[PDB]
Amino acid sequence: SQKNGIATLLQAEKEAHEIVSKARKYRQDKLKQAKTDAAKEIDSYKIQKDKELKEF
Amino acid sequence: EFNIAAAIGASVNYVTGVIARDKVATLEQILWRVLRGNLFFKTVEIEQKNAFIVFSHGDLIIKR
Repeated sequence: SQKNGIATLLQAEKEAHEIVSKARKYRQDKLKQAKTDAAKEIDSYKIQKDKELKEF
Repeated sequence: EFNIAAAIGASVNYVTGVIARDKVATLEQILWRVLRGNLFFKTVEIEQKNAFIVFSHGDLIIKR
């Protein structure tokens, strides 16, 4: 069992690295999702300010 | 041997090493087991003299 047990830890290290790569990818996408979910309040506030200025 | 699938990558923690014999590798396994617990692999391979050793650990414990 010298060369047989190395493949189980070798696949588990690749899956554990792929899970950390997927978590880092979701953590990298969370900032763009936060900014894309954050520009809508600036747009809705700019439209309300433009409506409040155009009304006066 | 133990092309290349997990010997040139970075997703698998592999540790190679040359030794004189298995008697000198037994003291390295006793020192690694006394200073690091049961978090390693103890293997020995006969070479042409030299001894083929291979260790297995995590990918983030390569510095230790």
